[PDB]
Amino acid sequence: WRKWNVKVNHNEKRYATASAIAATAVASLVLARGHRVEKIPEIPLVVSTDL
Amino acid sequence: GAYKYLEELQRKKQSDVLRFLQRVRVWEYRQKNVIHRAARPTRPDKARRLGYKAKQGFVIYRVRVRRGNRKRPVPKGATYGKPTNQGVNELKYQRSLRATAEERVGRRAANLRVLNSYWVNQDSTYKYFEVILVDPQHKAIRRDARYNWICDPVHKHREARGLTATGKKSRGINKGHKFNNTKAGRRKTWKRQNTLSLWRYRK
Amino acid sequence: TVKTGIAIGLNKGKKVTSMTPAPKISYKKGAASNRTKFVRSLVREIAGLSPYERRLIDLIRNSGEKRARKVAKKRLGSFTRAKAKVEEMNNIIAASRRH
Amino acid sequence: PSRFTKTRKHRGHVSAGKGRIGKHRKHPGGRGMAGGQHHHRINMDKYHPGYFGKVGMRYFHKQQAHFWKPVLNLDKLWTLIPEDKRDQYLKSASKETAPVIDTLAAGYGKILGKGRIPNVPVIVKARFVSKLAEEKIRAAGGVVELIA
Amino acid sequence: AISKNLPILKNHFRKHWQERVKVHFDQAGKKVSRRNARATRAAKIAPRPLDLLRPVVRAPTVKYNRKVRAGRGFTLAEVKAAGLTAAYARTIGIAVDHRRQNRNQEIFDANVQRLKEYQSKIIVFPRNGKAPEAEQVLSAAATFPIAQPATDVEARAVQDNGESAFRTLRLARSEKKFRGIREKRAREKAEAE
RNA sequence: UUGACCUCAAAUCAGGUAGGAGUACCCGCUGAACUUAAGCAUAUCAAUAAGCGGAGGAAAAGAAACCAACCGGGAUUGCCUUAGUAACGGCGAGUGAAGCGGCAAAAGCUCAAAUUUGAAAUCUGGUACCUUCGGUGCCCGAGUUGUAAUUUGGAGAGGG
RNA sequence: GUUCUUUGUAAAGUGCCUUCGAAGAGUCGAGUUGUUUGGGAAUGCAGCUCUAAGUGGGUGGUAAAUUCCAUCUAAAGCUAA
RNA sequence: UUGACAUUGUGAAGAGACAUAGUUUC
Ligand SMILES: [Mg+2]
Ligand SMILES: [Mg+2]
Ligand SMILES: [Mg+2]
Ligand SMILES: [Mg+2]
Ligand SMILES: [Mg+2]
Ligand SMILES: [Mg+2]
Ligand SMILES: [Mg+2]
Ligand SMILES: [Mg+2]
Ligand SMILES: [Mg+2]
Ligand SMILES: [Mg+2]
Ligand SMILES: [Mg+2]
Ligand SMILES: [Mg+2]
Ligand SMILES: [Mg+2]
Ligand SMILES: [Mg+2]
Ligand SMILES: [Mg+2]
Ligand SMILES: [Mg+2]
Ligand SMILES: [Mg+2]
Ligand SMILES: [Mg+2]
Ligand SMILES: [Mg+2]
Ligand SMILES: [Mg+2]
Ligand SMILES: [Mg+2]
Ligand SMILES: [Mg+2]
Ligand SMILES: [Mg+2]
Ligand SMILES: [Mg+2]
Ligand SMILES: [Mg+2]
Ligand SMILES: [Mg+2]
Ligand SMILES: [Mg+2]
Ligand SMILES: [Mg+2]
Ligand SMILES: [Mg+2]
Ligand SMILES: [Mg+2]
Ligand SMILES: [Mg+2]
Ligand SMILES: [Mg+2]
Ligand SMILES: [Mg+2]
Ligand SMILES: [Mg+2]
Ligand SMILES: [Mg+2]
Ligand SMILES: [Mg+2]
Ligand SMILES: [Mg+2]
Ligand SMILES: [Mg+2]
Ligand SMILES: [Mg+2]
Ligand SMILES: [Mg+2]
Ligand SMILES: [Mg+2]
Ligand SMILES: [Mg+2]
Ligand SMILES: [Mg+2]
Ligand SMILES: [Mg+2]
Ligand SMILES: [Mg+2]
Ligand SMILES: [Mg+2]
Ligand SMILES: [Mg+2]
Ligand SMILES: [Mg+2]
Ligand SMILES: [Mg+2]
Repeated sequence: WRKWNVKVNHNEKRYATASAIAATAVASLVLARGHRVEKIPEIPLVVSTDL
Repeated sequence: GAYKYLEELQRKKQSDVLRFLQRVRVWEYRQKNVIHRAARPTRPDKARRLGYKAKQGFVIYRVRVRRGNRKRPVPKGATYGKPTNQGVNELKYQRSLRATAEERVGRRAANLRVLNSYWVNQDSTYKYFEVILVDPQHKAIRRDARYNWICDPVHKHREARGLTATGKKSRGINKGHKFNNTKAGRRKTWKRQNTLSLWRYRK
Repeated sequence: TVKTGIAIGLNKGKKVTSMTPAPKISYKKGAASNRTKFVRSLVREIAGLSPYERRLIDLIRNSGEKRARKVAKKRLGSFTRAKAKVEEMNNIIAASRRH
Repeated sequence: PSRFTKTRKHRGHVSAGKGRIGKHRKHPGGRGMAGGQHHHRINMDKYHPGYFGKVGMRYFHKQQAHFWKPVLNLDKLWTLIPEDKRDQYLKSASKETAPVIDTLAAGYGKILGKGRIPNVPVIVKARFVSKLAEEKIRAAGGVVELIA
Repeated sequence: AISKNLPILKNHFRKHWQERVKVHFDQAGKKVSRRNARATRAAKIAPRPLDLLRPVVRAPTVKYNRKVRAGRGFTLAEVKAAGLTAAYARTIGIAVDHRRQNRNQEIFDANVQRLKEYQSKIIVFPRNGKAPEAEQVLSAAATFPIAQPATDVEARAVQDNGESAFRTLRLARSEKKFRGIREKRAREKAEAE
């Protein structure tokens, strides 16, 4: 009966995911993170819907 | 019908005609065995409003149990414990003498189901009862959409679990504010009330 | 009733266009019946009175109707039934030994 | 997390920061609220004046609900009109057409009078009112309509 | 065991409470199961929806009677009104309740119209068993919401008759309080010979 | 002398049933003390442990002798809440529920008490045959000290 | 989804009119003892004594008398989730 | 152990009251 899960405020859950999305642009960040993107045209990388 | 008369007549227990009957009948019973088969109801109107029916498969037993308090067993009254617990002698027992009645016939007749039971008489020493029983292997019963519920195994020894009406009585099974403790069934409801309930995301 | 339409006071509460429902028979569990009247009247003159009922009408005959109640309230449950019981005895006496 | 906890730091010292002389023992004060009126009375008078004995009347089978009656001050009131609909009424404040506010419907029980509502007329439907509440409302040329 | 300026606590942990700790680890599990059950039922239950038609009903007590809320079943009066008998109504996915009573006409009408809507908006396939298969809508309740009745207009003229609200309450309170006394004054004043 | 009935017996009589086990969970009985109160007896631990009887895949509960006091609700069970609250309590230590509201699931009914009285209309068994979880024919038997149909309070019955 | 026997001079639902309308007792209830409960002039359960009525009866969380009001229909029974 | 109530019924004499008819109590 140890506490295993944790409750985060829904709003602040969103601040973080929003935050996290914004960083997938910022290419320094992406590079920093592992991720081999010196080759890639531009960031955000948007590919066709045909995918 | 005659049962209506019977019913009303049986409510005049201090009436001359009844105290006569009562006096004879209660001596007769006391001569027989403490548990004995009854040829028929001595109260055909009570029996029948209680589920009885005069087809094969329906059985009546007459049993007498001792009256008074439950003398707490224990050697020489010694209680070994706190003083609130030292009582021995004004101690009273939670089921009814009617329950004991059912339970002894029910034992005596394991192949029957106890259906219900009514009071018939008493003196200073015994209360006497007629217990109405059903044979659930009797096809007269097993057929018969109305009584064949009693044929299921959930109804094994109902009297031993307080599922007959007396049992339901002392178990305190009734709706209302007066029955909060004991109603979905006191031990089970107590447990509920002393169960801790922790959620994954703690409330 | 009619409610006043305000939140305190005598006929407190919201005005609603009212209805009054068809009546329940279960609301009539007490009622006599000519069958039950008859049977009961018959059983009575079969079985007669009982010890406390005999003492009761003596007490009425020989000591009034207030001391009759006082005893009958100890005998039976309570004052209301005792009320009702003296009454019944009163009308055994009238009916019988009088008219 | 155990990681940031002071016992990790106390490892290596004899007494776990509970003292050589006075130790850490099972229950020196006794357990619980014990000694309330004796060796723990200094802490209970101060910090908890009023703890022992009784005051008013018992109430068997009190049903909170019976007494349900939230308060709303004139302080707000105008909040119970939706934002856009609101400015509509503040300007063009008049009899003949003044906003109805069902404060019951908004889940309030009594209107109290905390302070200053503009001179717009309102029609105010409530279960109860502060004598001032009603007064102030009237001074803006609105009224109060008692409901249930 | 008393110290500092702390609140007095009340943690009832003096029984063998660790024997009755229910951790809902099975939360996710039960939801899943709960969900499957519903998918079985809807499947089994043919085209019928997963619930029954419930009535509007004004809630009880002083605290909730501003709101209105689904009842249990429709009342023998409402069913009759709506042009069907109880037995049948029960087989058509309408809930009926021999307990509930009608005293408020607004609600009574409400419900009778609730039933009229339903009947028109359902379709009862013949007994024959010929089964013109035709599409399960799952919630009676979704399809026939229960809204709160509109109790006034938005804006309206100010009518101030003069007597204040506050005072009418004090006066009302009063009249009730001394109701008994004044009756005893009037009783006794009769026994003036 | 013969034949019934009532009640009570016997049989290696025809067919069946109960025991014991398991017992996490379920329905009852019975029933502690350690402990806490900084001592202790009421209290507490606890309507707990140990003892006893009884079931099932769940058990129990259940279609109101309910809740309310409202504009009233509407079988039972459970969850979130009500609430560490009303209340109990050497009013000490401690204890401690319910109604409303939201949700999960939903489902409703059976007798007794009634003259079929122009027809016991009901049923166990044996037997033979069959299309065998059963059916029909026939015969013992049950049963009027009442077995069917009809009625269950929401109603409902008889006459028109 | 098909196929065969039509269960029938059988069974059921509904409107009006008239007369009825049977409803559980050593129980309800009461006193007392004991236990139990948050339940407090007594929450349930049990023992012994008393023991009902039928426009009655039970409940309405402060005992009692009086007068009303509200609300159910006990002392028998089945039932999935 | 002692009292009351219940198990508890039937006659006869004697006391006890509506206040010197017999229901009732010893
Ligand atoms: Mg027999
Ligand atoms: Mg002991
Ligand atoms: Mg004790
Ligand atoms: Mg004897
Ligand atoms: Mg409790
Ligand atoms: Mg936390
Ligand atoms: Mg920590
Ligand atoms: Mg760590
Ligand atoms: Mg570290
Ligand atoms: Mg350090
Ligand atoms: Mg250091
Ligand atoms: Mg170190
Ligand atoms: Mg150091
Ligand atoms: Mg330290
Ligand atoms: Mg040390
Ligand atoms: Mg020292
Ligand atoms: Mg305190
Ligand atoms: Mg404010
Ligand atoms: Mg706890
Ligand atoms: Mg688990
Ligand atoms: Mg559903
Ligand atoms: Mg078909
Ligand atoms: Mg044999
Ligand atoms: Mg066994
Ligand atoms: Mg114990
Ligand atoms: Mg321990
Ligand atoms: Mg402890
Ligand atoms: Mg101690
Ligand atoms: Mg100590
Ligand atoms: Mg000690
Ligand atoms: Mg205790
Ligand atoms: Mg045990
Ligand atoms: Mg099994
Ligand atoms: Mg099953
Ligand atoms: Mg299940
Ligand atoms: Mg069951
Ligand atoms: Mg049951
Ligand atoms: Mg009913
Ligand atoms: Mg309910
Ligand atoms: Mg405290
Ligand atoms: Mg306790
Ligand atoms: Mg709810
Ligand atoms: Mg069913
Ligand atoms: Mg009944
Ligand atoms: Mg006990
Ligand atoms: Mg008690
Ligand atoms: Mg009273
Ligand atoms: Mg109602
Ligand atoms: Mg039955």
